[PDB]
Amino acid sequence: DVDTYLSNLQTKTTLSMIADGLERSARDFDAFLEENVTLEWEAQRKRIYQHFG
Amino acid sequence: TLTDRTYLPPLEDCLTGRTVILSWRLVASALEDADLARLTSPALSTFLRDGFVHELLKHPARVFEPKDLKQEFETKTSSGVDTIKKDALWLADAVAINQVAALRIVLIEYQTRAHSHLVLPLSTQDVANIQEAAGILSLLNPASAVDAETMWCDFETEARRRERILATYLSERRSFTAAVDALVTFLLHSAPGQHKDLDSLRRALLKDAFAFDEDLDVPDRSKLLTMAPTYMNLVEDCIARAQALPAKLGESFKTEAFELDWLRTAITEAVHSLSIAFQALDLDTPYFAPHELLSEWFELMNSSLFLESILGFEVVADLAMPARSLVSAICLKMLNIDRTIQFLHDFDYPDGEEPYLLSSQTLNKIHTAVTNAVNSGVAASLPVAFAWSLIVHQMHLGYQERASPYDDFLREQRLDNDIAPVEQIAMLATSRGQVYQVMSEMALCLGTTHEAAFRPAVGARARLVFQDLLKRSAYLIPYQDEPVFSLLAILATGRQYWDVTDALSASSLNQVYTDMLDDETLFTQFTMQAINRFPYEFNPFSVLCRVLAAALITNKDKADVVTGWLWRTPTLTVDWNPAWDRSYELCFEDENTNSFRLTRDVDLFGERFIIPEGTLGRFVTTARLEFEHSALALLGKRLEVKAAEEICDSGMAPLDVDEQAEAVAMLATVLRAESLKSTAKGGDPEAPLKFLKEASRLLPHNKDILTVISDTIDGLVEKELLELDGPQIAVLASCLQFLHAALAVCPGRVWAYMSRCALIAGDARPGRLSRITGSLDMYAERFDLLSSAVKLFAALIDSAACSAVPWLGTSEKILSRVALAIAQAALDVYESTTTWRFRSELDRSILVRDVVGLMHKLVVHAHTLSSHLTSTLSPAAAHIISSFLTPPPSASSLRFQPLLGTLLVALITPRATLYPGQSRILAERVTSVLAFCTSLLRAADFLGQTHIPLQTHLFQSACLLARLPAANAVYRAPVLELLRALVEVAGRAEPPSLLGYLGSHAARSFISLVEGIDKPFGRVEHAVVTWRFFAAVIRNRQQWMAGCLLTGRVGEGSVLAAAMERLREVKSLDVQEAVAVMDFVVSAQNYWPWTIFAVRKEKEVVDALRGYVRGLKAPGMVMKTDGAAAAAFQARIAAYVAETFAMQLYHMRQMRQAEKFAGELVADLDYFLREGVMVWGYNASLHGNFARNFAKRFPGVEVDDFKRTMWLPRELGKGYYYALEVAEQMLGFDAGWGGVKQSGFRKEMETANLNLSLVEAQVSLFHAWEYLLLELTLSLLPKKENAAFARQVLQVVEQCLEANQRSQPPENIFVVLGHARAGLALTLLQRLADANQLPRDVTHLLALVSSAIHAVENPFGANDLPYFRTLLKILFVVLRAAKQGVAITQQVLTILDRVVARCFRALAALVHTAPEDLALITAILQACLSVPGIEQCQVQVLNIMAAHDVFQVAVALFSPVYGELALLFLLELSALPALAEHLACDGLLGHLAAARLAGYMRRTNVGPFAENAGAARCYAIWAKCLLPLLLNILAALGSTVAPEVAWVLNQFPNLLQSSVERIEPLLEISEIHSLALLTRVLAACRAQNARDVPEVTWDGAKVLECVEYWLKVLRERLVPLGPREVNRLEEKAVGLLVGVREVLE
Repeated sequence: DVDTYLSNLQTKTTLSMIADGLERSARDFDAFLEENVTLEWEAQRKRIYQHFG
Repeated sequence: TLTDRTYLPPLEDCLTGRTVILSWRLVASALEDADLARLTSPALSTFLRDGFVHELLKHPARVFEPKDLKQEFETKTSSGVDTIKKDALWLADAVAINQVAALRIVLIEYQTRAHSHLVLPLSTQDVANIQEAAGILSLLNPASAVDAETMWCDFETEARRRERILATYLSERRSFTAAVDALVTFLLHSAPGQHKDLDSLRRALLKDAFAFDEDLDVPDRSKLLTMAPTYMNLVEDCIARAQALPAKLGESFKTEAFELDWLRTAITEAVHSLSIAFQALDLDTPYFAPHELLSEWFELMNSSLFLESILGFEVVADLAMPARSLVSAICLKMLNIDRTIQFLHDFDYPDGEEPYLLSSQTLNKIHTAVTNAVNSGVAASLPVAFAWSLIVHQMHLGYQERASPYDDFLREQRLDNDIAPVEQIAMLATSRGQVYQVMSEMALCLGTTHEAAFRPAVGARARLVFQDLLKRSAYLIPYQDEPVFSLLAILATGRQYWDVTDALSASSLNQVYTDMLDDETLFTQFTMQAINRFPYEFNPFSVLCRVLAAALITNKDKADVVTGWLWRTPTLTVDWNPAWDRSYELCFEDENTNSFRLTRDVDLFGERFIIPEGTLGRFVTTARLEFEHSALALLGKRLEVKAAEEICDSGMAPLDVDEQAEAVAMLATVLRAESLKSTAKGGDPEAPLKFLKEASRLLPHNKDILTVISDTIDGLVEKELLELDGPQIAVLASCLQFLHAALAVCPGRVWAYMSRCALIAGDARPGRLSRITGSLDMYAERFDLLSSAVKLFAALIDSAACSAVPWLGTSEKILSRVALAIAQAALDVYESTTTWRFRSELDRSILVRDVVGLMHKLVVHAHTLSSHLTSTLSPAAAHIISSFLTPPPSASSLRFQPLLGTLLVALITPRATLYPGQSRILAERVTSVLAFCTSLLRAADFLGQTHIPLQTHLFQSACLLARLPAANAVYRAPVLELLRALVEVAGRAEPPSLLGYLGSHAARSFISLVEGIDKPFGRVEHAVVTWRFFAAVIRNRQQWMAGCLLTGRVGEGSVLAAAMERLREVKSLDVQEAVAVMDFVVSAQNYWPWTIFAVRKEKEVVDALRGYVRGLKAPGMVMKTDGAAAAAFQARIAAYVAETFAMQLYHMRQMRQAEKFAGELVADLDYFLREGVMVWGYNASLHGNFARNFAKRFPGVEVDDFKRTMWLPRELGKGYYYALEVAEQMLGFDAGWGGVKQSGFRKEMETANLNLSLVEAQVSLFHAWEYLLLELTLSLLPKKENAAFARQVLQVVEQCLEANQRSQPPENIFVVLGHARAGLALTLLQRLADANQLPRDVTHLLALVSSAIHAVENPFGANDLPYFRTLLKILFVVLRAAKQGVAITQQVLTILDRVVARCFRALAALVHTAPEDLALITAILQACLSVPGIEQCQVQVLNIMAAHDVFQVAVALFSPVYGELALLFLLELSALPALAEHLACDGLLGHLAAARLAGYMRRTNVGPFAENAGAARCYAIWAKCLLPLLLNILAALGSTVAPEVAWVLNQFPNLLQSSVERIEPLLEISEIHSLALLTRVLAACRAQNARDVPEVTWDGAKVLECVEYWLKVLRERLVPLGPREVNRLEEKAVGLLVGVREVLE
């Protein structure tokens, strides 16, 4: 385990790698909002269908 | 029950390093420097408080005695030990010491191998670097030098190792002697006003060792007076070893160097023993000593020839002179001439001890010893021989008058009948004042000035015997200039003008000075005579007044003696002028006295000094005058007359040049003493003003004494300084000293004169101070000028620094020009000092120290603040910076060679226990050099300097500073600070490899030396310094040094080994050092995680438990409880701990082992929930109150003017933002800063700084907790411990939203919080919604968000766009979570009514950045219109949605991302039936058919994957937004709008063709379903009427075949381009297909 950990290690500050979480969340928020609007449109279509009958 | 548990700890600790032996080297330094921290440390406290150490120091003969300790040695050496045992056995066999002492010395040498190796000659690389830096400075030996490999291979040899062990043994003996001497000195003559801890330790040591209790009226002096023989007997063995080296020692080691070292060590031990004996004797001055010991000591001295046999060599003169002086001192002490003569004449017993006068054998021995000493021809026996001659003369006089036991002595040696021998001895001693000269030399070597060989108290107590001898030899010896000069050189000791301080000391030290006024003899023989012989004999009276004023500054009982003697002089004495022969007449009263009285009205200096007629006088054969006057006024008048270049034949003679210099010097000293005593409590603030007014009395009204000094300077500087005699240079130095003195009470006139002094870059007139440069010889006559000028300049700069105020007659421009001239002069002096040849090194050392201190005070004062207060010296600071950072390539080395030479001389200087003045001067010089280097480094780092040519030289200077600490431990913290500054400069600028300049062996030695963070003492300042140095070295690109410091060559004895030991005891360790330890840990983790985290996981059982303990018992609000300043420290420690835990959890998650650790740590977030994201502890009320109180009392100076310029690392204490170190002296000039009972502005400023540090620590903890919770949200993905997690997240979000509304912090001090703490809650809510674990409690969470949105000033398009965007995303996620959950409609309609509409209108008006904001607003509205509570409030929200008429602006913006967003906005608006029909009204079709987009729509280029961007954009806008809107508007009413949709379809068939042709053997399936529904509804409508729906323009067969052929191969053309962060679409596809089948089939 330690062998692979040292082999795949990069010389760089650690506080910068963890900072990538902010970028990952900012990039996933777009897909999250897309899924939100998609499910909202789906629910609207479902309620319209139930109203038409 | 007195063991060596603490004296000689177990060998296991000494080898492993867990407890370094408190060797005498460290103890001697602590007792010599009188350091508070070291002397009050736990280790040294326990070491000294032990009874074993007391018994050892009370019997040093036992420490190194020969005895059979084989049992103890074998028991200690049992339970690299073989080599230690072999070395100990060899040393015990060679020297007669015991085996335990040999083992201890060997262990100490083993622990101190780093120093022994660093004090060795440098390698060839260092020599080459020094030769390259040099381009004087040749004191190093470059010829003799070898490489590092050959030096290390020879270091590990056997002969060299044994030689070093013997050298360390001698050094430890010297250190033990010096330490016991300093301990006895501090215990007997302890100074007052010391720290309570020091007094407590002193009393404890006394009560434990000698039972000397101060509370007892009569302490037990027995154990204190019994220490004299203990050392007088050891002196025998000392001289025996000096005259004969060990016989069993190998002959190969008995070399010239070893013999010289042994001789020097023996001389030092003898000197220390003599000093301890003198102290034990003078402890009881009035009583006599036991004659049984004095007889033995005199016999030993007679046998040894007063140590002249061992001191006869010419190579130990430096150590022989002080040895002889101390021998003479102890001899005169034991003789006790003062009490001896009293006992002889008065015949009164002392009642304290039997004197040696009752034993004729002792007298015979003393006489024969003195005779042998005088016959041998030695100068050391001069004072002792003179004292013995006086004693014998007094005894003979007493015998003749009587003509008891002394008669036997007088008769046995034939001296009864004749007095020839003692008479001849006295004659040959007094001839040419040889005795007086040797006594003056001894006093100089036993004085208080820096030239003395011992401490100030040692010399003060040693001068007592000489003063008593002169007192008892004053009555017999007539008054003469020789004894007067002798007493002057003894008392004053040629002290410097700046060697006078108001530091209160014990009465013992001041006894030597008060004796002059206490005893009637020294008062009526020297004081009265010196006063009478004035100004005739000006030097004696001047030196007497000077020393008395310097000594009686704090003595309030005799503080007005000098002033009285100067203002009311009783008599006058001046030379007689032949012109006055006709202005006097003899009264014929007494011919022997030669009395007379003035007959004419003599007018001197013809208000003015006038003498009345009828004054009596005495001709001393010059004449004495008995008239009361103020000698100060007459001296000032004489100085004025001499400076005016006017001579009066009918007046008194002018003062001599030397006399004028001494007069000005004594005046300056008196003025300085007055100014120093006036500031002290109990004095008068008008002392210096009154003194100056009296000095300027009966003088010309136009000028004063300052003008006299100005004229004298102008006269002396008229010609070039090169052609000036010694007396003139001394007069100039005295004038500079007087200007320095007057600078305190009258800065205005001093500055006004310096503005036109014409001495420092004044004009082109010859006489400038910069013309004294070159390759000249600066002897004592020429050195006293610059040594005073530099200090005068430093004082001028210090006075100018106080620009917040006496100053009548000055201006900003004048002070700026004077400061620039002073800086130019100082720079010229610093550049020229590299060529002068001084008689000694101490002069150049003091000069370098002074100039470096001046430059440092100039540099720091410029960048310490950024307000206008530091503008007076700003030009000088800028000039100095531009000259010391970017000098020309021709004169670059001239400014660097001085520092290199200083470092060389400091690192090549031999360590000696004597001459403490020179030692402290060199230490202060090194400290100033290092501070100036650090200031230059920080200045280069600031202002954005990309090319620093000084770094190339600072590297080679650090090459020497790596070894310099080996000579003195005091250089540890300053050198480490300089290295830290250099590393910081190299960081913000790979850098030059420091290992190439240091060297492998040297670097390893430095690392092994600095790995111990003040182990023997354990102080906080040096500990924090070392931790910051380590952190800075690790943060930089340094890799080799970082590895050698961390690994130690895992780690076994490296820095981390002790860092963990300190971290596992933070519950009791000082919080101040804990911050630095945690900073070092973080700096080693972030850059070297693979090692630190590994070692911590391997030993986490000791760190995780302590972290949990700290977290659980860490209250939130610590200010209310006991402790105010510790709150910031605790917050910083918690922030560092949280950051370290976050990094550890991140590494574990990267290794997939962060589950159990995170689950165990989440239960320790109590302190976080308490005092984490909440930053409301700013307390702006008290800050505003302090600001108002400071602006009301200081209209000119503001509170913000004290803001730091980021020049130094802002300490997290009472000086984080406000500069307190400078304010203490800048505002402490008027009442208001001090305050009663520790009140005023100082305490409020300290509280404000503590609050700012606490806020900074809270922000750091906020960032740490943000990272921790961000990583935990991903780590804690499964369904477990969800309740506590959700509670913590909600509490954090609520605290953040509340802090956003409560009072905000300032933007100029701290960073703007806007957008800094919003994304935190944003991502928290995002992840919690992704997990779907919310309690749908938005009923109250949305109130804070709404209040914030209302009180944000609506920055929709202002510069603060990120804050608006993050607030919009936060409210979006909040309303989405609310939708998942009525009492919510009335709370949520506020955003739909006032927020969304206002923001949309503002965006539409601004757009006339915008795309993303409009899309976010559209998404917000879409997600808000889905709340269940709105499905019933449609009728209620219709009015508030139609009041703004957003449809008009939407359609306007639609008439191309803006059009798409407007279309989506109107679509989401049409989600309601009322709005649906409103939009379906004819208002839509108009613009829908008239929109300009029809131009592109009609074109056949439309398509989903069309190469043209516009075509694809239009296709997407039509497919994703137009069809749902069509379905919505149709749901309301279809029968009426069927013609419209039919026309829209048959008018643009290209879209239908593209939709039905693209799919061949998703958002398009929605289109198919919409078309199917439209076909169904239009057919149902046409079933009744035929006028509408003329053509369906839709095929069913093709669509049927398509849906049949499309119901694994489906993934052929499924490549989602938008969603790429998340089975997904097949479910929706099958649902849409089922819907199509249901509507069509």
